[PDB]
Amino acid sequence: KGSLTLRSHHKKYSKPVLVYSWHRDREAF
Amino acid sequence: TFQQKIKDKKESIYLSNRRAPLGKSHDQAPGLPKGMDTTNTTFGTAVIK
Amino acid sequence: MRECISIHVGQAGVQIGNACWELYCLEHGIQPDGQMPDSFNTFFSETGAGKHVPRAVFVDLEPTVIDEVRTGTYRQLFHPEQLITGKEDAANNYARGHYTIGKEIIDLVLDRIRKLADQCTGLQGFLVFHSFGGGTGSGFTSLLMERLSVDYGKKSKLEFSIYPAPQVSTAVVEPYNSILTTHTTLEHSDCAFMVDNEAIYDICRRNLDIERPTYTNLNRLIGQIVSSITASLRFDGALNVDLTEFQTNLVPYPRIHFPLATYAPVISAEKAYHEQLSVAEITNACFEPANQMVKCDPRHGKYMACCLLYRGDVVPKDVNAAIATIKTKRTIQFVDWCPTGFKVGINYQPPTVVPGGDLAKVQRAVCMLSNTTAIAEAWARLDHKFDLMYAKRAFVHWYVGEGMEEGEFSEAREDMAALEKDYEEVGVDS
Amino acid sequence: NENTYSNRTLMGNWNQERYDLRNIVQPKPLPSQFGHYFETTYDTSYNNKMPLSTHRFKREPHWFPGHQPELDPPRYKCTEKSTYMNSYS
Amino acid sequence: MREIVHLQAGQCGNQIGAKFWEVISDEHGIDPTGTYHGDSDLQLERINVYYNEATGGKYVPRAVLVDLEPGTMDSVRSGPFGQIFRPDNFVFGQSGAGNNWAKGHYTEGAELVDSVLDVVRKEAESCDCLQGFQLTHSLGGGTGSGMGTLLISKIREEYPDRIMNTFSVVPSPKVSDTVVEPYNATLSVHQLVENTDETYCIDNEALYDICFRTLKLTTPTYGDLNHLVSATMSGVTTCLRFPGQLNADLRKLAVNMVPFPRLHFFMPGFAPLTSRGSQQYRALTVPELTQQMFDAKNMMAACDPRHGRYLTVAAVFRGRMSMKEVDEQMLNVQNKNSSYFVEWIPNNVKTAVCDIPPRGLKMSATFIGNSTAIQELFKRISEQFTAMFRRKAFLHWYTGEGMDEMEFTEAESNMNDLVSEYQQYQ
Amino acid sequence: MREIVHLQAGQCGNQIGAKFWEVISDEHGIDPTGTYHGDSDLQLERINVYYNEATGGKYVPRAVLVDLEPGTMDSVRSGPFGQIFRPDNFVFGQSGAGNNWAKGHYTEGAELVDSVLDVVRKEAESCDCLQGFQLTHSLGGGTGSGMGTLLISKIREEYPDRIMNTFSVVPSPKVSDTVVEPYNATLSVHQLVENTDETYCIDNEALYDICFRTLKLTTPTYGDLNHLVSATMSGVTTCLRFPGQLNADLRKLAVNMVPFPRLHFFMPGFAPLTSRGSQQYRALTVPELTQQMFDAKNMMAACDPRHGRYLTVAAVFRGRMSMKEVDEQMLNVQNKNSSYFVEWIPNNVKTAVCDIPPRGLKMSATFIGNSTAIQELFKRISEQFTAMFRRKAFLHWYTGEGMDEMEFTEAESNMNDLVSEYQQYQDAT
Ligand SMILES: Nc1nc2c(ncn2[C@@H]2O[C@H](COP(=O)(O)OP(=O)(O)OP(=O)(O)O)[C@@H](O)[C@H]2O)c(=O)[nH]1
Ligand SMILES: Nc1nc2c(ncn2[C@@H]2O[C@H](COP(=O)(O)OP(=O)(O)O)[C@@H](O)[C@H]2O)c(=O)[nH]1
Ligand SMILES: Nc1nc2c(ncn2[C@@H]2O[C@H](COP(=O)(O)OP(=O)(O)O)[C@@H](O)[C@H]2O)c(=O)[nH]1
Ligand SMILES: [Mg+2]
Repeated sequence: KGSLTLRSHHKKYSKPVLVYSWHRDREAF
Repeated sequence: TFQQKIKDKKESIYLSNRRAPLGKSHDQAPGLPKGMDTTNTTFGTAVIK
Repeated sequence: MRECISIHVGQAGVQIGNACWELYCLEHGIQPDGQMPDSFNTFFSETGAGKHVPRAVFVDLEPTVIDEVRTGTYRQLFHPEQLITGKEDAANNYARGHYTIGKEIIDLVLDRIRKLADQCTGLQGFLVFHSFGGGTGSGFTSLLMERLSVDYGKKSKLEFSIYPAPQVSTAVVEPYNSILTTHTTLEHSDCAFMVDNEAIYDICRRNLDIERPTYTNLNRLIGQIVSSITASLRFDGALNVDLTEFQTNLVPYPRIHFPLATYAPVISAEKAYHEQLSVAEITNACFEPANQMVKCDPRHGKYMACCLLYRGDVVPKDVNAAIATIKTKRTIQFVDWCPTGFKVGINYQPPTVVPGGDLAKVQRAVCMLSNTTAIAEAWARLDHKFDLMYAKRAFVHWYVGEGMEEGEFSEAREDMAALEKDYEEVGVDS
Repeated sequence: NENTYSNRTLMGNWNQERYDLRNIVQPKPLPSQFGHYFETTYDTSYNNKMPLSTHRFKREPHWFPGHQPELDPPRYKCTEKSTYMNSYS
Repeated sequence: MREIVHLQAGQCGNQIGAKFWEVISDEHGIDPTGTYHGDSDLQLERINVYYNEATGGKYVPRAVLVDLEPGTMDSVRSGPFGQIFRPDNFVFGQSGAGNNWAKGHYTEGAELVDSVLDVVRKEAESCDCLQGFQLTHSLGGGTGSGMGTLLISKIREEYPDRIMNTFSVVPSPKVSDTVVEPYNATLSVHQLVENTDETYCIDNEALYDICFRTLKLTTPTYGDLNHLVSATMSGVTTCLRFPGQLNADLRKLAVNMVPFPRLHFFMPGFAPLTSRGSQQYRALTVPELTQQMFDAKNMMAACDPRHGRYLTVAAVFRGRMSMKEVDEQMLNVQNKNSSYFVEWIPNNVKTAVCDIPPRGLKMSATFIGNSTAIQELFKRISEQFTAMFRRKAFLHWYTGEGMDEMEFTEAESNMNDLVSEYQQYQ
Repeated sequence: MREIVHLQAGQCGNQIGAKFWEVISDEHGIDPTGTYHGDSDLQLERINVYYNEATGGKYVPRAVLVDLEPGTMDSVRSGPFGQIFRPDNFVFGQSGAGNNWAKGHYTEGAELVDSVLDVVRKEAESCDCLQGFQLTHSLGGGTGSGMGTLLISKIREEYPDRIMNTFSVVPSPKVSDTVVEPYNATLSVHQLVENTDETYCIDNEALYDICFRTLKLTTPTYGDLNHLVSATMSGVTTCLRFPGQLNADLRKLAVNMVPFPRLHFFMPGFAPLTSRGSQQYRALTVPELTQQMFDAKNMMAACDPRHGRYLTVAAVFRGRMSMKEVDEQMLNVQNKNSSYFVEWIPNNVKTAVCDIPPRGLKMSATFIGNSTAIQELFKRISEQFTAMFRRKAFLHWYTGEGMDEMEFTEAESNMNDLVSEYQQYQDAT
């Protein structure tokens, strides 16, 4: 099934959505 | 069948034939207004929001 | 410059190569007329008028399935003499295609190998697509691989062979023709990718939600694998692999050259856009036993060597972070003489979808070619069938009356009985 | 053993013979005089009085004796394209 | 490219062959005149299997019609399709055997095979790659069982490395259409088992059951019984002339269905059969066809498969259809009916799929089956043969035509040995 | 960065959850296709709370939809916003429960939760910081009660330290719509008290009275009732996604509103409701909203505030307003209702203020109450249970499947214990 793939860790989201380490990813820009 | 139609046309004048035909009610077109198709119209109060 | 010569033998080879060579046309943007509207030179040789012709070979002993290609959409793409047809098939018999009917047509096939090698300024090796359960795909193949080894010495001989399924089946005498063809796949072969049909019947059911598939739904999943393997030769990437390169990282002993094939992700068009397909998720679907394209559980066996082939927008950091998660899993076991069992090949091009196809448009993909010890389990159930019918001497007169001795039945059982014996010797922890 | 009658008399396996092509293409007569002694409640309530025009059916191949391809929609009347001609276009 | 030569002997073989050559003239769009009137171009790419070309686009069958009595040769000629048969393909005499095996095999049927073998060797060399031979006749008759088995011995010496295939009409247990039918059944079967590779036994009571029970017909004449038989002959060779997913010719069936040289007696069946009422209400799907093939009520041989064990089974499909439901359904019938298959061989069922269903039909299938329950057919004749032989009845019709009594002794000795062979492997 | 997983169980819970997803998608500016169409940049700052990013810049909800029937699932899928959901999370059976708690919890619902917890684990273990769970259901049925509380029990079992928000439509005195409703109401509180952190009660009679008197709607359909429930639902979690002066998350509310571990049934409300006949005449001020909170007609449960005492009051305002008027007004109401609030807890009222109002209105307010007056509903449910249990009516449908008689008496004992705790802590100096 589509859930047969792993539930995984982390999700990318996008650049306007602020998540954990959004500040650290912003710091390199 | 045409002679029976003659007989029933003559026999339609009876009170019993007006009040009670077989498997039906009487004629409702005197009761309802002229020119209204009965099975197409809707009876009741419509609920509008 | 680097280029591969593909060989298709039997009815399976023609119908796998029917749904394989429609993707080589679509990946390089080559019309069915044979014209475009250096990566294409691995299979398509230029002509002065602008025409591209495939460097493949199509072999069968019956003209019933190749005549459909000759009167189909791709009647102009293939060379007229590049498709060799016999007059009578081998009819589920190993004896027919190896001794009697397979001899009169091998002179025409071997002539085209000597001709196609002449235009090749540099040849990497051969690829074979055939079936164990047939008369041509296992009988004509058995003396062709004997014949190719003498003329070309150290060339690579890869193989994509259709293994018989564990439960479902087509022919009655497939355990005989599976036994006698393994004698030639041991010393005259180099690395043999087997797939079966039940394990891909499972895939189209629970993943693509196709309740009633056919071979043309199975053949495009097999056709997806070979384009992922060859993808390093054709298109630019961060780290390319070669046909000689990934035999070294996958075959530790000359008798141990039997991997498993796995492809992920496999989801339809509707289901794909609600999910996110990360690099960690596509490399974790491959290690599940439900995505094996051979009906074997790797929990019973032990991994020996593995190779990862990547396509699309993959970053090398997340591959390292996802593989390191796998190595902390207690379920996945590796044999102690292989502390480093991973080979990583990265390619830039995302995969291409065909019109009318079942798979979806994806940005990244992965195809793992895993060598494992859980194939001796699959070879156990076939010898449980073979000696169950050989004890009563069933069907033997079909073989002896056509040209072999009856002694080839006893030795070819004794040949691969020691082959299973060698698998538990390798699996002993050092 | 059994007294075989015509098709009309509802005796034995009349239904399959009424399904046969001949008993379909036979016409149905109009209602006639002295027909009011033969009207039933089901005929008066759950039937239709429109006259029915009979139909003529063209000849098609027959493969087994019970086969009637005449009463079929215009589909699968021609030879199907194979797997190659269907998938590879 | 792979040509089938048809042989017809006797009155029964001539009457079936008129219907068999009718349905494949109907399948390829061949009119009774001889020309072609069809729609698709896949009906002519492999038509040389059954028809020879001529001038003016005329196709004529590669069939020979043989009978010692010209009574039925005026009826197969005056039929609907009686013009497409070649005038030189009729070999005949006067004195028909009259339900005697001696007259057809030693005296009257001896000088007629010289003209027949002249015709066959003329047709055999006209093929590019001859695929085999095909015959249909009756074992209970005089000409078909008398002479048609003499050709079977005669042809197999000229062309040994070919395929022999018969559709023989075995005697029924109850109808008893001939007084001396166990004599001509016993003597032919003794000669069949060493000169045949594929034997499809057809019986008249088994076809009479199907029309009454499955088809719901009240007048099943011989024009109906021959049509179900002619459907089976068409469905056997369906992958030899049409493309498909997984093809199977006459050699590929015989190599999977015959494990031992004396186990070559098959038990036919056909699949999509429904009444006149159940056409618009029944969905032609793969489960419905598989449920109907394996049932005993839709069988053309008068033997119950539930009283024996299936050695090997062949299933030959047709039409655009899905291969997964093919493999799941005949694995389920193998799994559920574990007691009706022998356990010393796995995968008793063979698969074959074409892409061309017959016109007007959606999906079709043909059931070819080896089973040890056909020994019930032979023990009935063997118990009938010794009841007449112990009183030496009717023997002067046989020993008065050059036959010794030893051919009566050996024919019971061989058929007793074959039913001793099916019993061992059960 | 704090994530809430939503679950929809039962027909009523499914429809209310679908209306909730529509309401918050309109709040965040997500069209039903799955893209973003908004004017303010504050909508996308906290979208990881309710939504997952997909491939191609689309958004999917973090909810699962479970029901034993395929009818309401097809209705939601064919509804307005049914396209945004994901098809793998549509887990459903074939055989209906028939409003049988034993069918929901023991036989038919036993085989589906093994697949339900799989997708719950998939959507939960990939989260960065799982804040808690939010389930929508109704008490009076067999599907919305049985397998609902089963999911609550198993999720509380496997995640020990989280927060659960169960929004439940409760039985009502005059608007009874099920015959076995006292039985299936009493059979679920035994699991709701033990393994749930905040249970929010909704009463259909109160919704009807609000739609008739305050709103003066002539045709108050179930769409309107579910919109009221969803608008009250989103207000308590505005503060996890929107900026404000005085932020207050779900555990903030839990600590401020749960003094004893078995008193966590809350009565909620929406505060700016008005009819458009008098919208022109009514003035929007903070004192007017403050008086609007404490109206008994506003109360969305069939309980009288006059017939009890108030333990804790919470109020979440949305919009631009000063704080001295808020503090002064919500001290003045406690002063003027001196005899009604408990004396052993001073400062009964918590106020929070957010900077973003709902779309279409200048300011709004969500009022949540924990009061001792809620014992009337439990008392009448227990009385109906005893009146049915004296003659054991409708009990063979439970006893013939695997449910014992003694669990009914155990649940009745727990109901009696709960109302005893309410009365004891109401009458204490
Ligand atoms: N998955 C898959 N398997 C195929 C396909 N075509 C053929 N096969 C395999 O081939 C087997 C059938 O035997 P064939 O390959 O046709 O036999 P053959 O190699 O042509 O040998 P002969 O028929 O004797 O000439 C089946 O069991 C299938 O597993 C295909 O398109 N896809
Ligand atoms: N099913 C079927 N059986 C037939 C047909 N014609 C004849 N028979 C059978 O064949 C038997 C007689 O064969 P016969 O004419 O004596 O063969 P011959 O002596 O070789 O000509 C009878 O028992 C019939 O039942 C037919 O068209 N269909
Ligand atoms: N507000 C609201 N309540 C509903 C709706 N549908 C059903 N209900 C309530 O649910 C109660 C019946 O619960 P029921 O649907 O039988 O539970 P289930 O069988 O588990 O789904 C009734 O008392 C109704 O008041 C709805 O669309 N909106
Ligand atoms: Mg072949």
